[PDB]
Amino acid sequence: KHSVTQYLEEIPQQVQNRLYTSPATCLAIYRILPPLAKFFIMAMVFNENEVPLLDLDKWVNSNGKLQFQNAIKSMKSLHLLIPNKSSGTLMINLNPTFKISLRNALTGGEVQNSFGVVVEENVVSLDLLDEYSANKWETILHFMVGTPLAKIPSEKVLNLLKHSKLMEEVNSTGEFKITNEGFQFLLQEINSQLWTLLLQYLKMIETSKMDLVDVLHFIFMLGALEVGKAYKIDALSETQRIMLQDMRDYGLVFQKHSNDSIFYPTKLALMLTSDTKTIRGLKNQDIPDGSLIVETNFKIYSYSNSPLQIAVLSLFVHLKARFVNMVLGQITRESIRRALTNGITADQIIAYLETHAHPQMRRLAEEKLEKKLELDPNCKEPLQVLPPTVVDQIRLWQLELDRVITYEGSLYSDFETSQEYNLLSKYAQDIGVLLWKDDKKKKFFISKEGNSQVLDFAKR
Amino acid sequence: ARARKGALVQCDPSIKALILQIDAKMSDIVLEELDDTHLLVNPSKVEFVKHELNRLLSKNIYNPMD
Amino acid sequence: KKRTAKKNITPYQRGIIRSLILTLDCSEAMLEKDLRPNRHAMIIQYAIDFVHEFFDQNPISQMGIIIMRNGLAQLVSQVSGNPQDHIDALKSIRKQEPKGNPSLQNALEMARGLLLPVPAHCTREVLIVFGSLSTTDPGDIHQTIDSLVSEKIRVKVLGLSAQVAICKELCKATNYGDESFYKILLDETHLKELFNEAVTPLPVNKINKGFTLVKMGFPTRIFEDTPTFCSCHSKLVYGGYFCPNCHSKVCSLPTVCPCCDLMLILSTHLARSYHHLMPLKTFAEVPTTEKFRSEDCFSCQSRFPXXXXXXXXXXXXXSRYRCEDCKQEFCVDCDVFIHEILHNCPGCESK
Amino acid sequence: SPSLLTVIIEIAPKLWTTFDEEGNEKGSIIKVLEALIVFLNAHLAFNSANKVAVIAAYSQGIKYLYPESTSALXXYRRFRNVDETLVEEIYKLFELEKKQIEQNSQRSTLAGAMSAGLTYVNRISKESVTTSLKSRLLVLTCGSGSSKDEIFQYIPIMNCIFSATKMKCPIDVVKIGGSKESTFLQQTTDATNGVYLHVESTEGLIQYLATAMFIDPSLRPIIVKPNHGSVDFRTSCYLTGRVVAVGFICSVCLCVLSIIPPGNKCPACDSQFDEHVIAKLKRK
Ligand SMILES: [Zn+2]
Ligand SMILES: [Zn+2]
Ligand SMILES: [Zn+2]
Ligand SMILES: [Zn+2]
Ligand SMILES: [Zn+2]
Repeated sequence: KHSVTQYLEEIPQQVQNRLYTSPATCLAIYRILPPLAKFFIMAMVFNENEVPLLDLDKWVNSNGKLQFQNAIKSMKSLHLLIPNKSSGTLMINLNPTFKISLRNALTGGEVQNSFGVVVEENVVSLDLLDEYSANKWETILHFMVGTPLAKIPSEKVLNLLKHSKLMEEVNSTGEFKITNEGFQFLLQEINSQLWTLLLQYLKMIETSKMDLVDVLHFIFMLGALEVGKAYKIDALSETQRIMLQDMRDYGLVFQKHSNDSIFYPTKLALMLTSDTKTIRGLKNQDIPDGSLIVETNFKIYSYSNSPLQIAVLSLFVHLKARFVNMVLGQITRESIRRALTNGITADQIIAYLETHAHPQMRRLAEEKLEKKLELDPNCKEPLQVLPPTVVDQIRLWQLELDRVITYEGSLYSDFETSQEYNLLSKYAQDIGVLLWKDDKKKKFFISKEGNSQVLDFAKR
Repeated sequence: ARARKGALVQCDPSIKALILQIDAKMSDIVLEELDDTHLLVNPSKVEFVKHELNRLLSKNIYNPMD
Repeated sequence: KKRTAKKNITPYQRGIIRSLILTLDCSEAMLEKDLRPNRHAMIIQYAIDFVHEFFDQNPISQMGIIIMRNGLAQLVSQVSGNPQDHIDALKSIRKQEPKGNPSLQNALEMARGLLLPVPAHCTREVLIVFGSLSTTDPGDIHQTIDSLVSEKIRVKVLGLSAQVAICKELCKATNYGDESFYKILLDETHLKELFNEAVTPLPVNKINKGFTLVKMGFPTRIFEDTPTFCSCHSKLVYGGYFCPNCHSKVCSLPTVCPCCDLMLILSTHLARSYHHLMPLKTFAEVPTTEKFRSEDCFSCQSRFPXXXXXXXXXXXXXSRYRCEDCKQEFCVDCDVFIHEILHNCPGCESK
Repeated sequence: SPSLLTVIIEIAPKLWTTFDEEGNEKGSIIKVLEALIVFLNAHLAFNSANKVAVIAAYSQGIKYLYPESTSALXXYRRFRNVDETLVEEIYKLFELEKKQIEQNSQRSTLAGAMSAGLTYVNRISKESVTTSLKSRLLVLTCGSGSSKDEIFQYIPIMNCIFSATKMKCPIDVVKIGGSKESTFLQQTTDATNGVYLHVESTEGLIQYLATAMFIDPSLRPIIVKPNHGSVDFRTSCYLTGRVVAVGFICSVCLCVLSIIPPGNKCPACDSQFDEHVIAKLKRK
């Protein structure tokens, strides 16, 4: 996961300060914070006094302080705070530009971004601008990866996606296929697709006529909620409205007809911001309108089959005939290598198969899952959850494509005292960050977690 | 606390022994090796060795499976 | 079409301070595939549940466990107020497997002498889990039946989906000649309720007996952690309590003092019995049409109550469970959960 | 995992009058209300749509305020409506304020109020079986007069705890008025593993709100800030009214008394007690 939040912090301070100016932007970014960052930052919003880290170092009780160490590295990344190496301690205070920027919005703020949209008769119906918007997303979804009908008109997105090469298709031959990114795009359920899209919109439209901060207000104007009346009319900058028009063009904005009206608050914009229920000519049966067959029996058996929905499945299994109910096929360890023929590992498929086609595997996945979590300490025999026989069937299917091993971390040396090593030996076993180690070398290639927990046990 | 880090790749030296001169053939961006089971690369250029890692492995092998 | 007790004759003396040592069978009978793993393993699964719940609903009681293997009975847990020792015992017993046959009389007498140190106030009772159709008795059972009833220890047992007349007689014989205590199972949930009804105290009509007052005190928590030191176990305790009389640093335990031997309790266990002592009458389901009350729940906000002349949907019923004393309604989900968990009738609570 | 903050706030005009009476009338619980609402909005703004509920207990009844059972039939545009809808309830309850409202001072419907919301919460918990919320409630007390320590309602209070402990939910409580440090609340919030504080009336407590009530929902990774000790030397001798530390239970009645009882027929149940047991007790 590219973790757009990492890009969010990636932007420098002044542009963050440029984004810190808008309380609505200050507001939206808050929900990204962990509850540590969420609650604790709220405190310094009010008591106007920089607090040295020693108080906060003292605030957290036993295990959970690593999140503070996670938090401090996190907040430095987006520079929401201002560290002060004043008195040998770390005299931490907020970045009020954001801190006081949101502080106004806390008690009925004057954040024009929050008030840019006009509350009016939000006449956008359930199916209206959602069925089309979902159909737009579905239509481009079929077109982008390659569906029976490619009705997606996002040429600029296609130019951006083709230029970004995220859709691994031969643009010279006009191919629009799911490459490593495109197949990885299948991994992104709802937001993830929009995230790379949001990144693609950011990456594509980010240099020429950027005005991103102004667009960001429009972005978070879309990100905030449904515009209702006067949205496009009033709350729309040149980039913001154009981006809103661009966002409205892609269906992610369910703008009213004629492209000139108040903001039509389609569900699409909220959903990527939501991370919640992902539910979207005149007939539509769901969720089980699309379904397939995947179980411990290792076979495909469909009684629903939605051509775009089943188009995803057929890329890693041979298909014989799309029945009225069925997509006739049988999964084989070679069949999954059809994805590996593209190089797509059946690794996203692990969760995906437990996620997708479940409309036809509600009973089977539930019989697989069997709620075997509370009984796990008591009963030690799991019921194929998640299917290890399939995993075994999957794992040795990869035997065709072999010979890769590497690991992430950092080189660690200059270690002298074994007591602490022995102390950390169990303490690392207590904290469980061990990819691999060896006392023969006292050297390992892992993250920086072990030092910080040793740092803040009894020091100050 | 100064760290002599690098783009560590841990494996057996077998195809790495190939990779050594092969790196010198592919301009050798695998920089540092404290011990034989290790390879450190240049972050802007890590994957180019791993490019032909596929290419050399697939050029003619092609899985005949008679 | 209702399955309810006509009335609940609770109002008075029940089995509150209890000394129950339930006896299990560990035989080839419990090995058979009557339940999905088997009888025993599912039973051990089932039996585990009641232990804490017994200590939950009746923390004022003490309990040990005895099994019966290969024509011999074996105690497997000490009569104690802590679930954990009992709880951890079953884990080994879970990994242990039933064998041979049960010896009823061995359990009869091993438990019989086991309950001898029990005080009068602590009510002696035994429950049996039996799977076979015959016993293994070293002597006259009726003599032991005579001995037990002479000890004035009523007993309820639950055999499998069958009947044993002497066991039917025994539950009769133990319980003042009143046979309502040889109920047997026919289903696992029907078995589950057996646990559910077991936690309840046992009022029927207690003969006018010597009733004893009780004196004790509350414990006082220890605060320091670094001062870790224990006396009831000669350990180091990073936090404990203090006896009201002996004033000993005692770990967290609602049990009796270990020095001057007095019960230590704060408040919680006491009021557990209270709602048991004086429960409520079931919230009467008010009629579909003869009620004509507010179209909402009372404890909760369930605006839907029927279906309003919707053919049979409204003629079905009206979720209008109304407590009689408060004369206030309640949705079935609310009302059942009320009587399930917290009696506390807000309509009766409000006055 | 979001949270369900369900404020169970007493509304006694005498307590509100006491809130004006204690200290001065330099701002009533309206100032407290002013602090609450913006602080209340922080809850939903904190977590991913963490819901709430509001119920108040007047001297002769109780009622939901936020939940808004079917009656008709800015800040993200959600706080505006929810609070304003709630705003009307209190002003509707402002209409619900007259001598009859001032009459039933003998009755205390708060006892039912504390219990009643939990069922609704459990009912909410029941319907919210999917995506279980790590919830916790809040209760507030305007330190009132004419009743130093109401005890008739204390017995049901104990019952709520066992359910509440079973319900697995901490509770925050703050007393605002005369410094009658309610051991009940001191015990109860400690029993329910919460917090009790006796703050003053006219202080601006949003910082107190936002700080002292930002702990329970799901995290609890921080050193707790409990009030003074939570000793459990329990209720007074019911016959005497004086606290007993060496417990003295009458019988199955469980009457809590001192060394007082005559050995027969405690003043909580008509049960003559064994003289021989009393004589054995009198052996000291
Ligand atoms: Zn101890
Ligand atoms: Zn003692
Ligand atoms: Zn209800
Ligand atoms: Zn009632
Ligand atoms: Zn009594």
